[PDB]
Amino acid sequence: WCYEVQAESCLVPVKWGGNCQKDRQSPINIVTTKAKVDKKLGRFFFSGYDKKQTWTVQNNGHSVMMLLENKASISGGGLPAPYQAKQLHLHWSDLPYKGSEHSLDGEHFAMEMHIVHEKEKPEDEIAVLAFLVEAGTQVNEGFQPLVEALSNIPKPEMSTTMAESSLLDLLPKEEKLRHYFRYLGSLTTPTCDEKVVWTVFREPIQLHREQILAFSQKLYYDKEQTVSMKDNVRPLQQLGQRTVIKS
Ligand SMILES: COCCCNC(=O)c1cc(S(N)(=O)=O)cnc1Sc1ccccc1
Ligand SMILES: [Zn+2]
Repeated sequence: WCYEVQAESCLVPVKWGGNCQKDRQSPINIVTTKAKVDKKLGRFFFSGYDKKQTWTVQNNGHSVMMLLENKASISGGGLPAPYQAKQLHLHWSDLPYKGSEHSLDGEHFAMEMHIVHEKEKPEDEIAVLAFLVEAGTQVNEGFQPLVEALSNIPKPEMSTTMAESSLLDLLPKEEKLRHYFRYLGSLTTPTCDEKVVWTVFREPIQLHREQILAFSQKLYYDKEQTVSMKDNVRPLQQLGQRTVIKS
């Protein structure tokens, strides 16, 4: 399987297999005025998110990914149970208007960060937290260890160790995470299993444009380094019978 961009030089998204052609797929456009406010949707509680750890990050050929090894977890957020954190990864492009998987009222962001969690032992076995990323004038210092690590992992099957950092370092201030959207959907890469309760945070992370561009400048999808890693984004799927709600 591959993204559309890789085919312009494999199984493009409209041709994915598995559950990818089913009817409750992600990502989607969120029409914000149509997302009904829902009183059950409370703030999230983060556990282990503040902790400075040296994380390992890898280029897996589809993205860059940090292994979180159950070292953080979440509860609250309208979730039915606590979910343990497994891995963080990103989707991006190289334009201010074109790299998130979800869009808000039709606007795409320059990246989207997914923190994938799993129900602590059907439709909601997996909780993914999605954060939108846009340009700011300031270097986001919190993101610097990740950005710095990318030059050590240019090809797939490569991994490296980041300088000390916390998950919170990567995120908007916690008081700004109270507004979010929620819906039921799928993983956005094959086999696209329809098992995710999605959360998309309204408040975006701000990165320096060149911190964003550093993902496309340093990373490649292939050992031969012929295709820069960017536009690792699944096209939009239809909402269909589903509704989106918001806190
Ligand atoms: C982008 O890298 C693509 C490699 C394979 N896909 C995933 O890692 C993946 C993607 C998502 S996403 N794009 O947020 O929908 C969620 N979970 C997983 S892998 C996974 C699945 C279940 C539990 C832990 C990890
Ligand atoms: Zn993802």
